Amino acid sequence: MDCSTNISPKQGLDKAKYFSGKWYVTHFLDKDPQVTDQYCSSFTPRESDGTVKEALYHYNANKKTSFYNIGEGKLESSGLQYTAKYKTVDKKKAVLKEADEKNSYTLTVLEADDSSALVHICVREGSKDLGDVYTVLTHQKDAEPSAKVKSAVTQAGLQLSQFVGTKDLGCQYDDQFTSL
Ligand code: HEM
Repeated sequence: MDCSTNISPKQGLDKAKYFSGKWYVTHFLDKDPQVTDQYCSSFTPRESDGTVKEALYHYNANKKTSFYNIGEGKLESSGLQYTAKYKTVDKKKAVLKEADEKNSYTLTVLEADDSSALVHICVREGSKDLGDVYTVLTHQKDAEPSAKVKSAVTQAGLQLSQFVGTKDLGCQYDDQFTSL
């Protein structure tokens, strides 16, 4: 299901609060009703001199499988957003497949504070949208998102009741992979 185009970079968020530690997705919203599988995800985003690089993990809770990626792209000047190319790696961060240059994802930060964040991610494989997901993030696994981030969900036009909560899914994480 095609990504929403009504996402725009925000000015005025604090990037130091976003590019810090690791994030766990506590709640996710894929409006596509054709999907069945639910995921857990964690990632650790960094920024140096305008380049964003991040280590990413997905766990398919239905299939009990996982995959790992490293993304890299430029920090937008217009707001807290970046469009990254991604390679596939193993749990030891060895490269399994270099990036497919036709593929990218755009991550747009909607809110970020010391405990929590809200982001939107659209993954594109050339002219096909793999899909988009809104993710509520916290630094601690299974934590409660802040009031400020919960407000951002509403103010994005969304309802938190519609998100899937990951704390009940039986997630397996790889915390060594996302560690500092
Ligand atoms: C719980 C949250 C998330 C859900 C439900 C989700 C869902 C998915 C699904 C269904 C796929 C396709 C898997 C496959 O069939 O190969 C996927 C791939 C991908 N996701 Fe997510 N995702 C989540 C979080 C994230 C985050 C936080 C990022 C970026 C920081 C992200 C980036 C990507 C990328 C780049 C791919 C392509 C990977 C590859 O083909 O190697 N996703 N995700």
